[PDB]
Amino acid sequence: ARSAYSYIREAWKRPKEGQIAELMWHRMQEWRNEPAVVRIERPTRLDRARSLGYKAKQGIIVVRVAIRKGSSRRTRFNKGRRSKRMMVNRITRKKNIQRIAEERANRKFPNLRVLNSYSVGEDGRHKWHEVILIDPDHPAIKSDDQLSWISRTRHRLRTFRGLTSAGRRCRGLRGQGKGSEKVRPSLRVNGAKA
Amino acid sequence: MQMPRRFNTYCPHCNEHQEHEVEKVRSGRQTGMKWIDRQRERNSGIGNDGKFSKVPGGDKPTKKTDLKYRCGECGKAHLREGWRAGRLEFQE
Amino acid sequence: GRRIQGQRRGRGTSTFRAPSHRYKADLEHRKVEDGDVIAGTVVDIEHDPARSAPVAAVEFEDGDRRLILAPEGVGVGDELQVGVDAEIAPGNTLPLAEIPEGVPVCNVESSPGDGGKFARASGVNAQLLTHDRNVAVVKLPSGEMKRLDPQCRATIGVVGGGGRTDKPFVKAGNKHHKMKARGTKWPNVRGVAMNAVDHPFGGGGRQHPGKPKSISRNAPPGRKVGDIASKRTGRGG
RNA sequence: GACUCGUACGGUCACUGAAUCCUGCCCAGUGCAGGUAUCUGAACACCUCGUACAAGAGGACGAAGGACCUGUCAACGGCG
RNA sequence: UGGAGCUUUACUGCAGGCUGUCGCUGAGGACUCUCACUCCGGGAGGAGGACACCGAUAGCCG
Ligand SMILES: [Cl-]
Ligand SMILES: [Cl-]
Ligand SMILES: [Mg+2]
Ligand SMILES: [Mg+2]
Ligand SMILES: [Mg+2]
Ligand SMILES: [Mg+2]
Ligand SMILES: [Mg+2]
Ligand SMILES: [Mg+2]
Ligand SMILES: [Mg+2]
Ligand SMILES: [Mg+2]
Ligand SMILES: [Mg+2]
Ligand code: NA
Ligand code: NA
Ligand code: NA
Ligand code: NA
Ligand SMILES: [Sr+2]
Ligand SMILES: [Sr+2]
Ligand SMILES: [Sr+2]
Ligand SMILES: [Sr+2]
Ligand SMILES: [Sr+2]
Ligand SMILES: [Sr+2]
Ligand SMILES: [Sr+2]
Ligand SMILES: [Sr+2]
Ligand SMILES: [Sr+2]
Ligand SMILES: [Sr+2]
Repeated sequence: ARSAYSYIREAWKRPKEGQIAELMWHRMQEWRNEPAVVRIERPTRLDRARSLGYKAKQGIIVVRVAIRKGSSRRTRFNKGRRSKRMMVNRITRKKNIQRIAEERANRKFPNLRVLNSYSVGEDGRHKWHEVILIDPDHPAIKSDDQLSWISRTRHRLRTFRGLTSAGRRCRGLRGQGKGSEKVRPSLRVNGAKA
Repeated sequence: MQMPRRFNTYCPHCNEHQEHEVEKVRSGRQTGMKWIDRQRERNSGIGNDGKFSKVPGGDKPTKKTDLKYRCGECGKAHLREGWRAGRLEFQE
Repeated sequence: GRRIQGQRRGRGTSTFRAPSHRYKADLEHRKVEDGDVIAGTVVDIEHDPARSAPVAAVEFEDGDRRLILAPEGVGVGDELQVGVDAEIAPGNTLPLAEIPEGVPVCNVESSPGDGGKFARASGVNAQLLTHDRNVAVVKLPSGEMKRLDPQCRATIGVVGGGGRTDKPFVKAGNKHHKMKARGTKWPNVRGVAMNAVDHPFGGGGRQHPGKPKSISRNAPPGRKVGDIASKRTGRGG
């Protein structure tokens, strides 16, 4: 039979419909009067969290992060530039808001490592994503069969090197075949053309 | 100069002389779905667009006749080289 | 070219800032819990650096000592009041509603509680005209009919220092001394006397703007100089 | 964020350059501003055609702007 | 078929301003309302209000 989780999932397929639409109208008012990075006791989207790797266990932290919507906040050139480079308004950054949110979340917790993240809506100017973070130095995590891999020294700051879920999709690594020529095994390796 | 709307002449299709009818070629509309159309969209962006930033040139003092010679029998038409003509009026 | 002077202004450097560390006090109205019952005594009269106008120091009952935007006529010993039940006399502060139509007021709030925004310069004053349960019409020093919330507080009377403008500076030195007390870069070099690189009207063998002086309002900073969005110019006609 | 512990007797932007006698005519062009029946005027949505869909073609509507009208020279300038 | 500074109704573009449209954004060609959002107030509350601000795009000026 359907799980209780499938219902949280179902509701979030259309966040502006039904009860949740009402719930969002509520919450966002509070979210707006909140910080840039706020630690929360429980994932807003349980199904998503558990699905991304979450666990009701010690050393597991969740945090909502707000980020401005829109293109890049770019400064206009202060020296000579050919027409092609005099651009300012339409320039967008190569990193998506969600990746930006994971990074800000991670700075707040210099000791935790990002395990994954997901969005929890947006208003006309913000964008909120909840970030699952893990404490690599806490046992109960070390001794955990599902997460202990994130304790490896190789995973120190995995987000800043784009080893996150969102990181890898953004990097163009989702496809194993056509179109991932200049993408895999890394952007930098392909002369940065992806 | 003036020119007869109809007159006998070689029809390359029937392969024999027939009475053709001359018509000035009317421009056909564009679909906007040609490669060049798609390239203008693909290659235009911030700053100058190279060739797509250029604009339609000038004109010559006199243009060459641009006509279609349609055969009165099989109904098909053929084109011919044109000759400069300040004006071209048909008779009848 | 180089940024024009009006652009150097914005960066807010020392040259363009006002000598705030030398200024006395914003003269925003005192706040009253309610039911008025707030009176004080004028302990002294002082010179307001920022406004070249006198201002009064008041000692209120609850022991609060503050400088007040003084109207003409306030003298030491006098007793001022602030609140709804305040007596309608010069120097008192009350909602535009409690003020009888036809009375000259000053230091008028734009929004109830802001502490006054309008009519605070020397000798000026706003004339209260119409009353109501929804709006109080005030006539501002510019001659504009302003519609204000009748709950907006104001002071009765005209601001002290009237006629300050009647006397000429006579010499540059006098001007100099006042300027040295405001957030203003002085003296002024006419743009038309500058190099083309420094201002729109610069350059040219002989001084004269090289364009008409009436600039569009959508002109970008750096280009917007001269007669901004002028509806007309000259005196003729 | 400066202006601003500022509020039109303010302070911003410009021209002229103490006092004295004065400062004529011109709004056609350009500039600014206001107005505007009608004309024109983009995208989204809408309608038609096309496409089992899409590209695309056309339509209706029509913002500021322009055409048009008016104001203005101690606006740019002009007074043969 | 050198460089730079400056000019402009040179060519091409880029900021900036104005204006429409989509999102934020809700209830009953024009209107009322409150609940988001905005501003004022120490606070209670007051003013405004689906506009504005902000994000995106389009036309004009530049
Ligand atoms: Cl990390
Ligand atoms: Cl002065
Ligand atoms: Mg197992
Ligand atoms: Mg003067
Ligand atoms: Mg000067
Ligand atoms: Mg010089
Ligand atoms: Mg020189
Ligand atoms: Mg210049
Ligand atoms: Mg001179
Ligand atoms: Mg001159
Ligand atoms: Mg050069
Ligand atoms: Na960290
Ligand atoms: Na690429
Ligand atoms: Na004229
Ligand atoms: Na140079
Ligand atoms: Sr580190
Ligand atoms: Sr492209
Ligand atoms: Sr372009
Ligand atoms: Sr020619
Ligand atoms: Sr104030
Ligand atoms: Sr205050
Ligand atoms: Sr000049
Ligand atoms: Sr005159
Ligand atoms: Sr003189
Ligand atoms: Sr004119």
